Amino acid sequence: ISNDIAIDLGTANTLIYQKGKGIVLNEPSVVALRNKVVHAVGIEAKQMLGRTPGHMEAIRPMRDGVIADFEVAEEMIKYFIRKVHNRKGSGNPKVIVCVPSGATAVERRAINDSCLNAGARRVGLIDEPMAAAIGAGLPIHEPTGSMVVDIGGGTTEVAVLSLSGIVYSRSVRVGGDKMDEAIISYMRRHHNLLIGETTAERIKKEIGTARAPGLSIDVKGRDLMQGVPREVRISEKQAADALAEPVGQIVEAVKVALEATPPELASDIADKGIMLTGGGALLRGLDAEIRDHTGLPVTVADDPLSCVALGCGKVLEH
Ligand SMILES: Nc1ncnc2c1ncn2[C@@H]1O[C@H](COP(=O)(O)OP(=O)(O)NP(=O)(O)O)[C@@H](O)[C@H]1O
Ligand SMILES: N=C(N)SCc1ccc(Cl)cc1
Ligand SMILES: [Mg+2]
Repeated sequence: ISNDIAIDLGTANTLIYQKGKGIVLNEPSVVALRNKVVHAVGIEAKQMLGRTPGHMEAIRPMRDGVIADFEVAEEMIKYFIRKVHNRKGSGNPKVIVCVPSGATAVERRAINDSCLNAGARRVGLIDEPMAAAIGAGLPIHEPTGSMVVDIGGGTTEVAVLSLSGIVYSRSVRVGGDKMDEAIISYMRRHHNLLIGETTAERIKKEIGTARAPGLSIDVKGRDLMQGVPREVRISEKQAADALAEPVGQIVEAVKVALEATPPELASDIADKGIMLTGGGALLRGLDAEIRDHTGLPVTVADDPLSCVALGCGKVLEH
C-alpha cells in the first residue's frame, strides 16, 4: 500500500487523491482558530463561517487564486496530509501538488515546504488547467486543440492544450466567490437586505442560473434600516440578474482564449467543443450561455469538482 498522494488546494475545497485508492478526502479549505490554536479543519470549520463566537475565527487560507494567509494554510495542508496518511502504508511519500498558472514562486516555495514538514520527501508540481483537462478525459496527449474552462471559487482558468502541453493559458479572478458577492450585492441594492455568504452560496445552488427562463426561493436575511430579520422571495430571473456580470466575465475570457488560438487548433475545439470543469461549471445554463456567445458546442465534465484531483492522480500512477 502506498502513501503517495496528489493534492488539489482550492480556495473553496481541498481534495486528495491517494495512489492505489483514488480520491480519499474531500473537505472545504476552512480552518477554525479559537482564542490562536487549530480547533477544527475542513467540514467542521466551514459550518462555522459567519456563525463564530467572539473567541473564534473561521478562515480560508486561500481566497482569490492566492494564499492570503500563509501560516493558516500550512496547518490546513498539514492536517489533511496527516488525516489521510496510512500507517500501514509505505514511506517516501511522493506528493504531486496542483497549482494555478498565475502562481508566484512565493506561493510555490511555500506549498513545497509545507508538504515537506507534513512528511513529504519528494514534491512535484502540475498545472491546474492540465490536471483539469486530464481529469475531464480530454485527449491532451493527442495532436489536437482541447480547450478547458475550470471555473472554481476564486478563479477561472481557460487553457488550450495539445501534445501534452499548453498552447494558451490565462487566469482571471472570477468564480464562485465573486458570484456569491454578486448575489449579496443584488439583495442589498434591490431589497435592502443583508445576507451572509453561506446564504448567498445556497441561493446560487438552489436557483442560480446564467440565464433567465420563474422558479423561486425564500432568502433569510436582515433589513438594513430597522436591522431586524426579514425574508424576501427571489426568482430564477432575479438570480440571473444578480449574476449577469460575473457570468459575463467568464464568457469573455472564453472568447479571448479563442481569438488567441491558431486557426487549426481552434477548429478542433469547434468539433468536440469546450469542456467546463470546477464547481462553477455546475451553475445552471452556464454551458448554454457560453455555447450561444461562442457559437461552439459546450460540454460539462463529469464530477466537475473532482477533475483536477483525478487528473493529478492519473499522473501519480504513471
Ligand atoms: N451547484 C452549483 N452551482 C453553482 N456553483 C456551485 C455549485 N456547486 C459548487 N459551486 C461552487 O463552486 C465553487 C468551488 O468549486 P471548486 O471547483 O472546488 O473550486 P476550487 O478548486 O475549490 N477553488 P479554485 O479552483 O482555486 O478557484 C464554489 O464557489 C461553489 O460555490
Ligand atoms: N487551486 C487553485 N488554482 S487556487 C488556490 C491556490 C493553490 C495553490 C497555490 Cl500555490 C496558490 C493558490
Ligand atoms: Mg480548481
